[PDB]
Amino acid sequence: AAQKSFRIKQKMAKAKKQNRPLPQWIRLRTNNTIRYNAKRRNWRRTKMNI
Amino acid sequence: MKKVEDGNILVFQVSMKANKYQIKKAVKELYEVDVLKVNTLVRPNGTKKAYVRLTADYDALDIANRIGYI
Amino acid sequence: EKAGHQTSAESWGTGRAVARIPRVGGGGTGRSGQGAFGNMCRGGRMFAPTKTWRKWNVKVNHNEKRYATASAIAATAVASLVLARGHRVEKIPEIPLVVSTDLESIQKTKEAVAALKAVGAHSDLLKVLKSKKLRAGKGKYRNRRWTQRRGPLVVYAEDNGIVKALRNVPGVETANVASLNLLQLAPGAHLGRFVIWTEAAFTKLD
Amino acid sequence: GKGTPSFGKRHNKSHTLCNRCGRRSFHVQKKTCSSCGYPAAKTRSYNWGAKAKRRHTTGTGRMRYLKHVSRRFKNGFQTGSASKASA
Amino acid sequence: AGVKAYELRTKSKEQLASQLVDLKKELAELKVQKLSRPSLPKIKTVRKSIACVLTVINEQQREAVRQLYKGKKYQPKDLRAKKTRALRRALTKFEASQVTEKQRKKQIAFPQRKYAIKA
Amino acid sequence: AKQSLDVSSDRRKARKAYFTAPSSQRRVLLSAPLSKELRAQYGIKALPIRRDDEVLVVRGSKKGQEGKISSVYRLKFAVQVDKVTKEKVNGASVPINLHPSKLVITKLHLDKDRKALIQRKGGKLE
RNA sequence: AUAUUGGCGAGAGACCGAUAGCGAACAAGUACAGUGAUGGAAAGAUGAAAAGAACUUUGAAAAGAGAGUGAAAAAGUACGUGAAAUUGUUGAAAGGGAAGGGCAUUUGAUCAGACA
RNA sequence: CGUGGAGGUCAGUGACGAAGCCUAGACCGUAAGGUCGGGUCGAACGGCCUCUAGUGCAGAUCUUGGUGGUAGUAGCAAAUAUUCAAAUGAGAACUUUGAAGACUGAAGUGGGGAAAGGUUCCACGUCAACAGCAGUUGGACGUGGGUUAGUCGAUCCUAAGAGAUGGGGAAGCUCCGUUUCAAAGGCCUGAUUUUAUGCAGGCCACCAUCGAAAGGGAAUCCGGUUAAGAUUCCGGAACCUGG
RNA sequence: AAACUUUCAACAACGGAUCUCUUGGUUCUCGCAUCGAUGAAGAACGCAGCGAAAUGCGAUACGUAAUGUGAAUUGCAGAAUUCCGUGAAUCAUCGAAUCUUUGAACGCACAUUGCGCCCCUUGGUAUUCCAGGGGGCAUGCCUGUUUGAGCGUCAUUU
Ligand SMILES: [Mg+2]
Ligand SMILES: [Mg+2]
Ligand SMILES: [Mg+2]
Ligand SMILES: [Mg+2]
Ligand SMILES: [Mg+2]
Ligand SMILES: [Mg+2]
Ligand SMILES: [Mg+2]
Ligand SMILES: [Mg+2]
Ligand SMILES: [Mg+2]
Ligand SMILES: [Mg+2]
Ligand SMILES: [Mg+2]
Ligand SMILES: [Mg+2]
Ligand SMILES: [Mg+2]
Ligand SMILES: [Mg+2]
Ligand SMILES: [Mg+2]
Ligand SMILES: [Mg+2]
Ligand SMILES: [Mg+2]
Ligand SMILES: [Mg+2]
Ligand SMILES: [Mg+2]
Ligand SMILES: [Mg+2]
Ligand SMILES: [Mg+2]
Ligand SMILES: [Mg+2]
Ligand SMILES: [Mg+2]
Ligand SMILES: [Mg+2]
Ligand SMILES: [Mg+2]
Ligand SMILES: [Mg+2]
Ligand SMILES: [Mg+2]
Ligand SMILES: [Mg+2]
Ligand SMILES: [Mg+2]
Ligand SMILES: [Mg+2]
Ligand SMILES: [Mg+2]
Ligand SMILES: [Mg+2]
Ligand SMILES: [Mg+2]
Ligand SMILES: [Mg+2]
Ligand SMILES: [Mg+2]
Ligand SMILES: [Mg+2]
Ligand SMILES: [Mg+2]
Ligand SMILES: [Mg+2]
Ligand SMILES: [Mg+2]
Ligand SMILES: [Mg+2]
Ligand SMILES: [Mg+2]
Ligand SMILES: [Mg+2]
Ligand SMILES: [Mg+2]
Ligand SMILES: [Mg+2]
Ligand SMILES: [Mg+2]
Ligand SMILES: [Mg+2]
Ligand SMILES: [Mg+2]
Ligand SMILES: [Mg+2]
Ligand SMILES: [Mg+2]
Ligand SMILES: [Mg+2]
Ligand SMILES: [Mg+2]
Ligand SMILES: [Mg+2]
Ligand SMILES: [Mg+2]
Ligand SMILES: [Mg+2]
Ligand SMILES: [Mg+2]
Ligand SMILES: [Mg+2]
Ligand SMILES: [Mg+2]
Ligand SMILES: [Mg+2]
Ligand SMILES: [Mg+2]
Ligand SMILES: [Mg+2]
Ligand SMILES: [Mg+2]
Ligand SMILES: [Mg+2]
Ligand SMILES: [Mg+2]
Ligand SMILES: [Mg+2]
Ligand SMILES: [Mg+2]
Ligand SMILES: [Mg+2]
Ligand SMILES: [Mg+2]
Ligand SMILES: [Mg+2]
Ligand SMILES: [Mg+2]
Ligand SMILES: [Mg+2]
Ligand SMILES: [Mg+2]
Ligand SMILES: [Mg+2]
Ligand SMILES: [Mg+2]
Ligand SMILES: [Mg+2]
Ligand SMILES: [Mg+2]
Ligand SMILES: [Mg+2]
Ligand SMILES: [Mg+2]
Ligand SMILES: [Mg+2]
Ligand SMILES: [Mg+2]
Ligand SMILES: [Mg+2]
Ligand SMILES: [Mg+2]
Ligand SMILES: [Mg+2]
Ligand SMILES: [Mg+2]
Ligand SMILES: [Mg+2]
Ligand SMILES: [Mg+2]
Ligand SMILES: [Mg+2]
Ligand SMILES: [Mg+2]
Ligand SMILES: [Mg+2]
Ligand SMILES: [Mg+2]
Ligand SMILES: [Mg+2]
Ligand SMILES: [Mg+2]
Ligand SMILES: [Mg+2]
Ligand SMILES: [Mg+2]
Ligand SMILES: [Mg+2]
Ligand SMILES: [Mg+2]
Ligand SMILES: [Zn+2]
Repeated sequence: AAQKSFRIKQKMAKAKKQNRPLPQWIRLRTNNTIRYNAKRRNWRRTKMNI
Repeated sequence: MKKVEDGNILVFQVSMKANKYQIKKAVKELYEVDVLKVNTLVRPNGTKKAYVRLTADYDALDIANRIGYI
Repeated sequence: EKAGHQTSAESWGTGRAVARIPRVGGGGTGRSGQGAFGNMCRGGRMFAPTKTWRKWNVKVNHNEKRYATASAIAATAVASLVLARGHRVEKIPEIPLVVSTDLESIQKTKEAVAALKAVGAHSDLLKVLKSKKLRAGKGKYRNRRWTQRRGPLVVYAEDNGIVKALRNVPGVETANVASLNLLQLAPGAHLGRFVIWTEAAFTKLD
Repeated sequence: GKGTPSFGKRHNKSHTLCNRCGRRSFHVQKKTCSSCGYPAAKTRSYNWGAKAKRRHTTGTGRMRYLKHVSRRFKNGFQTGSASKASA
Repeated sequence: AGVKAYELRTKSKEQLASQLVDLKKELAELKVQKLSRPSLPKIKTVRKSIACVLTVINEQQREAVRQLYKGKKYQPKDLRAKKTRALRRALTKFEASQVTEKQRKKQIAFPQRKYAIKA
Repeated sequence: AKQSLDVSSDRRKARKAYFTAPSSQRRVLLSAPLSKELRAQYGIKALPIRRDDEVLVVRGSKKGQEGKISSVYRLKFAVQVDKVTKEKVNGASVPINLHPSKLVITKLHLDKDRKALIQRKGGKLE
């Protein structure tokens, strides 16, 4: 780390982006069934094997 | 905006596939401006940011709210 | 037949204070450690998995098969039997009930119901209809949702309409004499179906 | 020492990412993927690893092209365009 | 709104090039706006419109080339029918209808006769 | 009784194609019978309900009430009539969802295509 | 003419009914474990309809008490029914190193039948 | 005797409440069990004659789930140490600020990097969970911002070693070989003044390629600047490579 | 006599059996024959006015073209010119396109967004250096085309 390949940075980038709470408006859609984001990740709870 | 006001610098998010050459030209062409030099980096969301410095004749601030932001 | 068995589970053997069924290996997921394969295991293979080469059909000797269909035909006269069988036939002329050959040529349902009425079916016809119930089982959601009695069995010698004309009235069944079926002559193995024979059909019998 | 104080020294990757399947199964020193076989022209798989196959066969993916072949088959592999009509 | 294809195809080559530019300036400027406005769905219809123009520019350039290759051995592979790889290498009807001198003589002399039983 | 071999009485199969029907199919599923009047008027029993139509609720609690269909909520298998609503506790107002098999159509909204449909069922119009 | 636990499209069952049935009826080959090969879950049900509780009051708040909606909140996004282990409260009893049991009767509590 | 499903039948029961569940209330049976009342409930269900089987549990250190006694119990005791006041806040042993008392004692509890993490950085908001007391605080939660180079690294080179190629083995997945029993390739300009580049010499026979962010290696410094970047921005002053 | 323990009951907890549901599974049966160098299966990264996923799609990015339908989409915002119409739609159909970075994967490499060569064209005063745009260069093999090698070898010059 701390001097990465563009491939690793890219991945890290994508992971930042996926790292937000459920967008609350979805909760309102007809038949909506998702209550929360159940794929959330925390840097000190689960490492992301690269 | 501070770079625009204080730095005579336009900041653009810019295509990843594009280099300092292509950024410079496209700013020149899309904006009728002369460019001193161009600095780039990759944001942590995987987007390219261009610190575009205009030459002493131009005033990025005008040029900023002539493209229409502020 | 791959079910229950899609694990690489081992026994842990003894010495671990724990039963000896095989167990799912690895970790990190809560499935792992768990009983495997055993018929008493959650997720196990069942004891003696059912198999398709089970014998489903059964042979009956052709002759005996006749002895039965014959017998069942014989009891379609014998009013007590018919009466005892469901079948509302107190207020019918006589038994066997034989109706004009002209019946076989009826094109139109309404005409057909009218006929059957006249010759005495009415009360049986109403017994279907008054008896539709929602199947009690789990059967109700395996393409067997409703339940109901059996109507009369209209037997003909030639189909000139009569089948299509009755095919939609609740309970009634048609048969060409030449065939004639046990399953229909004695539904549920109780003798005494209410049959209505056309003349032609009644004579072809011999 | 064979236990945890030796786990302390675990900081070097044996596998990074596989370009062909992207799986952190690219053995760096061996230069091949423990999962998919790359750069072997063939994809790695084995009849004793069914779950493995199932995890990777056709239709676990986008099927970008195969998707549409049975439509195309159904309509006899038409070429040209559809015409017109009314209301 | 949104540009319509059937109206695009009457427009000349260099009119569609210019629209595509107009639309691009358009789009560019909306994007400046979108980051002030709390929603900007107008931008949708302009970038679906650029699609349309490009489609049509590519449409007409293709059916141009498609015809000046019409009826000759050898035309760009991506104008050739797709079919299926296998279907592509199957014998042609000609190459399959093919028949030996000796065979055809025989096919002629003794062909499968229509006949019937009764009397 | 079914007689064909390309029709199925399978209840599971039926319930699936109901609930997963595409909008275009839901249009026809969502049909209302014309009013006794309009039926003579057009020689036709029923029609896929369409928005700016006029309708009488002939079943249920809002039985008797009438109005203009203001949207066809195909997503919901439901129809909303502009005039039949729920007043709340915060006195805010909310559409009640009605089922077209429980309306009766009282004035059709006519297009060329609408008339064309009525004619395809071999109907007549005034 | 024969084969077919693959693929596309169909019709079915004396089959399983959410610990069953395919591992997966759900964002399931997911989440998660492992350097890797591989391993691999749990998890369906408010109501016809959100009508998903305006308003008042106590509270820092979460909430509570009212009100209100509903056929029903003894359906309140902990939601159909809502057993058992196990728990709180209330009521009744008994208890000198376990408790529970059998035959029998006293005492308390409780109850059916039959009288005419 | 009892269960799931199947054929027949009683035109069986039922939203005027099916099923289920609860009940030291009633009744039938020696018993498996059966029937009723009341309560709870909300959409289905049973009697009889037959058919059928994934058909009856207390045990298997049985499977999965749930739950206890143990018990408010073992404990929360290494790394010298804390204290007064104010501010804030519903709330302060624990937050902020001031004071004081100490510690690490440059072989650091300082100032930076490599591997590894991947946003933890920084601001604002902020306490349901988490930080085995707490919490107004946080590496937590929400929402944003942030990583600027001709000269710093990579990129080039070669190391152990890896590894295509003409080939040779191997039924074959592939194994061997690396300049090896191979017709292995490219530079300098001349000849063109139909013209763009054929031929004219002379050479040189090196035979892939990957393999070092610590080895080799063209070149940048000081001052200033940010909430968070800086040998990268700004200022000034240089230097290298190519043209 | 309390408390405590125990038993029963009512209400209230805990927990999720049971009953009733089922867009799933299982098994049978019938019909059918269509992946890929015309770049498949698979990967990675992206794309929405407001999306983390699932589904969809590829810088023309929950879609473009065409055809049928004939008025929706809907969680909110939105368009408003789209409703007697070459016309709504997260519609159906699908014959035409777009199809990033990759993959047998093909200029060379690849723990690198690493490094060449050719052609056309544009800019910088440029056949030669730099930059932008487009188009190309894997391997075995077959037929053919052209250029060739060998005293393998025939004839023909004077
Ligand atoms: Mg750790
Ligand atoms: Mg771990
Ligand atoms: Mg200025
Ligand atoms: Mg940079
Ligand atoms: Mg087996
Ligand atoms: Mg034990
Ligand atoms: Mg199982
Ligand atoms: Mg039952
Ligand atoms: Mg029944
Ligand atoms: Mg370990
Ligand atoms: Mg190693
Ligand atoms: Mg290897
Ligand atoms: Mg390869
Ligand atoms: Mg459109
Ligand atoms: Mg071809
Ligand atoms: Mg119709
Ligand atoms: Mg409805
Ligand atoms: Mg099959
Ligand atoms: Mg069948
Ligand atoms: Mg299951
Ligand atoms: Mg079972
Ligand atoms: Mg499971
Ligand atoms: Mg479901
Ligand atoms: Mg989970
Ligand atoms: Mg329910
Ligand atoms: Mg539930
Ligand atoms: Mg519901
Ligand atoms: Mg309350
Ligand atoms: Mg009621
Ligand atoms: Mg109730
Ligand atoms: Mg309830
Ligand atoms: Mg609520
Ligand atoms: Mg409940
Ligand atoms: Mg007592
Ligand atoms: Mg006693
Ligand atoms: Mg029995
Ligand atoms: Mg039984
Ligand atoms: Mg069973
Ligand atoms: Mg009890
Ligand atoms: Mg009694
Ligand atoms: Mg009761
Ligand atoms: Mg009841
Ligand atoms: Mg119900
Ligand atoms: Mg029996
Ligand atoms: Mg059993
Ligand atoms: Mg027992
Ligand atoms: Mg037990
Ligand atoms: Mg026993
Ligand atoms: Mg047990
Ligand atoms: Mg336990
Ligand atoms: Mg305590
Ligand atoms: Mg203690
Ligand atoms: Mg201790
Ligand atoms: Mg201390
Ligand atoms: Mg302290
Ligand atoms: Mg302090
Ligand atoms: Mg000291
Ligand atoms: Mg010292
Ligand atoms: Mg410390
Ligand atoms: Mg640091
Ligand atoms: Mg980290
Ligand atoms: Mg952030
Ligand atoms: Mg911080
Ligand atoms: Mg708290
Ligand atoms: Mg923590
Ligand atoms: Mg704590
Ligand atoms: Mg706390
Ligand atoms: Mg944060
Ligand atoms: Mg350097
Ligand atoms: Mg480089
Ligand atoms: Mg080799
Ligand atoms: Mg190298
Ligand atoms: Mg180096
Ligand atoms: Mg070095
Ligand atoms: Mg400085
Ligand atoms: Mg800055
Ligand atoms: Mg710093
Ligand atoms: Mg400078
Ligand atoms: Mg120089
Ligand atoms: Mg209670
Ligand atoms: Mg059940
Ligand atoms: Mg239901
Ligand atoms: Mg099925
Ligand atoms: Mg069939
Ligand atoms: Mg594959
Ligand atoms: Mg979507
Ligand atoms: Mg939309
Ligand atoms: Mg049209
Ligand atoms: Mg579509
Ligand atoms: Mg494109
Ligand atoms: Mg390659
Ligand atoms: Mg590349
Ligand atoms: Mg190119
Ligand atoms: Mg050749
Ligand atoms: Mg030659
Ligand atoms: Zn791989």
